[PDB]
Amino acid sequence: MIEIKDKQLTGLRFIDLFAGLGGFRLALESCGAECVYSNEWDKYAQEVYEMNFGEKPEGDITQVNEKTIPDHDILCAGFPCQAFSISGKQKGFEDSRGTLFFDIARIVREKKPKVVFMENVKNFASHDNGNTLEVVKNTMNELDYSFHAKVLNALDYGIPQKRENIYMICFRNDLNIQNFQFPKPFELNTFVKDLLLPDSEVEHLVIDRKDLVMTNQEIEQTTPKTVRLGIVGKGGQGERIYSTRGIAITLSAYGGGIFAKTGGYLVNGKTRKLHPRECARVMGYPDSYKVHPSTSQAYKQFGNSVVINVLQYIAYNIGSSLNFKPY
DNA sequence: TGGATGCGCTGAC
DNA sequence: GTCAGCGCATCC
Ligand SMILES: Nc1ncnc2c1ncn2[C@@H]1O[C@H](CSCC[C@H](N)C(=O)O)[C@@H](O)[C@H]1O
Repeated sequence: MIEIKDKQLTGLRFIDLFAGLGGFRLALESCGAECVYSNEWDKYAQEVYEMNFGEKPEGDITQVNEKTIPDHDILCAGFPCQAFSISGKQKGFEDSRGTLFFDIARIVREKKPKVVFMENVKNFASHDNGNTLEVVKNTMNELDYSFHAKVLNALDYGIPQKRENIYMICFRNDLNIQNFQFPKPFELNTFVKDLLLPDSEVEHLVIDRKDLVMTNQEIEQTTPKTVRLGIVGKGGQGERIYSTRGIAITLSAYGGGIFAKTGGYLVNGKTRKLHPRECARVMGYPDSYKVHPSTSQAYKQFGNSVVINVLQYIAYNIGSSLNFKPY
């Protein structure tokens, strides 16, 4: 994450729904905002959350009475994506994990915050011929909010990862916010090899598979794209090896393959997946963030998370728009 | 809501 | 045809 000198969100209160690692909390707090409520039902996510913020998030949002939720100015929610991701079965709203948005609508309808800041996977924008996004748009609209949605790639915001996600910013209508803008892309100057830990700390991640098939030549020049160098097995998910001179592939929560949830990388002649701390860095998390003691749970959490830097630039722009109140 | 890995199919070229 | 995906079902 980056440093924010102008705390655009000072004095504002927000809630952290589907909290996970608290990515939205880090981003909004760096802008001066105050978290007044968090909700996360996963046991291990709750532990790492408390480990970093000192509070245990409330469980199952579907069982929480929205009237009990504290007053807040900004509602943050990176809701479940398994049902909309290009990597899943795309059952969408028909999935028991695909209807969490209506819980968000329920909370908004009752708490009516100034802003609703949501995030989901790229395919969310195309799912069901665009009907899924349309439904969220109309729901927000009839809830009396404006709807700003756009898919941003983390590689355009200083993070070496081709992670694309849809960001949806909603302003209450009575606020007449007419100058909100998604952050503009800038040149990437950080690559995977810049975030890697020393070899001595990741030796245990070195995999020597005799079915490795290097398909491409290593590149000596850094590039803002993923560069596949080879595969193992059939080259499916978690079976692809990339260059550390390029950018990382999207970190995943339930990913499979020998290089599960991170992808494989060529590092000083050996192939290995990423270390939880490297996943943290690829997601824009500061080294001060405490990862979960279970590497398995940490991989799942970072793969489910958000890119801090991207949320910071957005949060900053949300605050800039809310603070523009000329006579 | 364990940890691990082989997998298959969709989306966007 | 190329290839990447906050995934999936199964195994222990
Ligand atoms: N019914 C429910 N109640 C509360 N939390 C839920 C939930 N269904 C899913 N979740 C939580 O929703 C999260 C979605 S992924 C969001 C991660 C978050 N942005 C962070 O930065 O890491 C998961 O952690 C999941 O456990």
